[PDB]
Amino acid sequence: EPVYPDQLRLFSLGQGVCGDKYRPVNREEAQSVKSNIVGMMGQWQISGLANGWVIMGPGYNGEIKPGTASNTWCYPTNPVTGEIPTLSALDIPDGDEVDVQWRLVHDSANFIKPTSYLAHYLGYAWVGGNNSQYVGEDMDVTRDGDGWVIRGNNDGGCDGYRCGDKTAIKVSNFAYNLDPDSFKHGDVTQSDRQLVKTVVGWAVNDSDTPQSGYDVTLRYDTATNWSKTNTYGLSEKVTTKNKFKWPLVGETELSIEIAANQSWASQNGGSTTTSLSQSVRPTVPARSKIPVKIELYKADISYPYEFKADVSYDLTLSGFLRWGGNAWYTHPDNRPNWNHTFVIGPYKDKASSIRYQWDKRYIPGEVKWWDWNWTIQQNGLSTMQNNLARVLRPVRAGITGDFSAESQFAGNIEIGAPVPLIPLDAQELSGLGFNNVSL
Amino acid sequence: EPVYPDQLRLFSLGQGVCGDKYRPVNREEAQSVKSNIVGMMGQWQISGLANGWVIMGPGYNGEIKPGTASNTWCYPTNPVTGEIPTLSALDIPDGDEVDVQWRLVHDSANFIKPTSYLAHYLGYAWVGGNNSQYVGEDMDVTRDGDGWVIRGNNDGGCDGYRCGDKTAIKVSNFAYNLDPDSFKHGDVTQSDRQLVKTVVGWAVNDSDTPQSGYDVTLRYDTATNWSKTNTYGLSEKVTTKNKFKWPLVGETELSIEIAANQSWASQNGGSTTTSLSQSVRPTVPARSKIPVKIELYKADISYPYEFKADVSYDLTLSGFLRWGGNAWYTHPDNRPNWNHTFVIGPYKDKASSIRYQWDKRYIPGEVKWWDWNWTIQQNGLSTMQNNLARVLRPVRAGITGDFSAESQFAGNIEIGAPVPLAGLRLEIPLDAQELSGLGFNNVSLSVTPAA
Repeated sequence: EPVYPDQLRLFSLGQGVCGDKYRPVNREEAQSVKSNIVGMMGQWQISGLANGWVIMGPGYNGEIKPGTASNTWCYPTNPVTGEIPTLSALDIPDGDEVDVQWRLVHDSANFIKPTSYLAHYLGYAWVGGNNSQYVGEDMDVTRDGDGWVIRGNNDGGCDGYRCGDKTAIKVSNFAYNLDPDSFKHGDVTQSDRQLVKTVVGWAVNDSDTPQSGYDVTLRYDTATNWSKTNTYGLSEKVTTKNKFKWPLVGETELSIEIAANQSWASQNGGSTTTSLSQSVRPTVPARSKIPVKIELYKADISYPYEFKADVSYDLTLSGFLRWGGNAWYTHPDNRPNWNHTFVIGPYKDKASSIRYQWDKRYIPGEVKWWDWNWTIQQNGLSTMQNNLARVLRPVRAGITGDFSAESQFAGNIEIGAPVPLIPLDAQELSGLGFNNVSL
Repeated sequence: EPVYPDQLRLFSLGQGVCGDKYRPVNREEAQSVKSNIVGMMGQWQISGLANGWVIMGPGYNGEIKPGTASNTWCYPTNPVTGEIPTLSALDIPDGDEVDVQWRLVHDSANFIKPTSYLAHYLGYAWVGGNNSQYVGEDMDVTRDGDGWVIRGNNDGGCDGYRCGDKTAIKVSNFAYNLDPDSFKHGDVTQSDRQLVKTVVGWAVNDSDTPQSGYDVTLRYDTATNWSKTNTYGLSEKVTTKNKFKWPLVGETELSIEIAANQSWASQNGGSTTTSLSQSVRPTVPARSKIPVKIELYKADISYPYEFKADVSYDLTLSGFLRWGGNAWYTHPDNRPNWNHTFVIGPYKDKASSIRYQWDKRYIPGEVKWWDWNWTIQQNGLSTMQNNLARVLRPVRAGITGDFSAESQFAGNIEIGAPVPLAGLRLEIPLDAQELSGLGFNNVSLSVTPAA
């Protein structure tokens, strides 16, 4: 009886009080899904469990201990069972688009068989070629437009009513979303940090009185030169949903942002300079001075990279629905020719989402496409779980190439031990890479 | 004025209703930290924002759209400001424990300088060596038992009152927690799922009535064995808080778990035998046969592995507190010699948590150790945020070796379409001896009515 974290719900209704149809999560259940519960809480949040127990936020190391809270972690009295497992991503090596698609679509155990069986369980007829007795075998896969069509070989003869009407499965509308968090890197070569300029001087306090509460601020322009190569052509189509700053490898600081909604192959380099402003607040005793210092650096890196691009696509099933046994919610018996498309990947809408339909299967008002409860009666809960798990298995494509950067930046305005009682040659700092160094 | 995600608080008090001292997040704020809010929500969770907007769970692709929710994402009417930023990990290459420790405590920009400056801002006197004017410089790094000491070089004479009393920073009590989710793997050395045998035959229905009330069930035992290596000796002290299952790689569905509170280096292999059974409830018409096929597979896999172990340690600062300028809440003026240990890593208690003391800084009853507000008035908010972010910056050590696994498993039971003959009868030969020598034991195909 494993709790599903995605069904946990937090309520703020007093000690051990839950929303209708919910009951409080106990200490044991909380422990089994500790990482998931804590990852839904604020830093110093403290939330209630069953029977005078409490779970603390990530700031408190997520400790489960006795105590009181006016808010409560809760779980459905009648949870939804048999969630679809999320298997691990199917990694596909980098290459040209047509080659990455090819790999995926001719994959019998990972693609053809699960998508054929999906169609078969829904009630689609004759999902298999004439050269075999089993579903998802003897399956022709054909390039067609921007997509691919999988369909039982229809050559020769066959037995069974309307066996010539083989169902087809079209996969189309491929999209590739680069996930920054998947960032790997090869052997790091060029990786050094060199101090170029170390500015010095004094901050003098003459007035007979200890001096403090004055900032010796600094401002200047940093710089970052970067580039990168794309080993293959898939990169021409991959984008990233959100703009992100290129990651920080080694000690060489970087100020690079990858723009979202823009080809990865169209973002191969850049150059930026930003007006920063280090700061410091001294406390120099009466009639004394202090040694101030500001260091300037020049660093650069070079390393082969790799991100993961999440592959998504539309799955379109067309063929006729079997007499006296199909999953369409009206359960038609006149063998209608049917078309449905599921979006395999990010959620677009209810009609095209297996996971939405699956998880709402026990809400009558919601069943307007497939009757997933019927697939379970017919084929067993675990059988459907496994099939859907494989149909919905995240596919990932590698995005490779070489990277190389360079940046100049200042350090902290450090101030040292005072002594009983600062020049900025712009032409010098200009030629060092630091322009507009107005301290 | 940025919204701080870890201050958001979900309330279930009705449409647009927040708890005392909180008010509804608005669409604008929620978009700016969208990924963070969505990652705190259940799959198909839907929660209200201000002014008729709603934010949706990761099931719904984290969409912000019009709607009405009885639960509301909320945010302090009076938020705690200037949070300590959270820098990206400092990553240390795998190695023996000493080397890893060495790389850390001899890292000037990333360790020596930030821990020195922290000692300095807290008010510890003489945090620097005699051969420099600046704090954190000319700093002697010395091995001291199981830990390390950082302290300004005191060679010779120096100018200043009690200048000979250099402040010491001692790092001790390291711990290395393996983060399951940091898993990454090299190019798969060996990989393949091999068909070793296919069981084929027929299931027959002899009666004159269509039959669909019986299960055809396969059951069998399969061994799964696995082993791993640990490149270095740091692993002999690495552990994970909670047990976890070994990441799935390739199609080789494996059932392996690393136990908690047990050294990584002590879990290098194992074998499990599981009794598995799968079934089908075929409908077969009067006087007909259905083909049946069960494919059996051998799966083996190999690859270099690498996790990250989050590195934690105690930071003990010892020296005297300066006159007319120290951070201790009482603000002693008699230069008392002070000793204080911070835990750098997972929280243990209020007293030793910079992150806790910082975020609570504006609550007068919570100020029982250091006065972080004073450090802000003396040095500026940004100066402190940047120093503290440096000292709390996540330190991760790589944990490596090789992984290799081996299993056997059956594919699903597959049935074809009914053929007329020229309560279900099976004609599917099974050789116990051959199957056993193939790794499949106690193998049986059964026909029985199910419930």
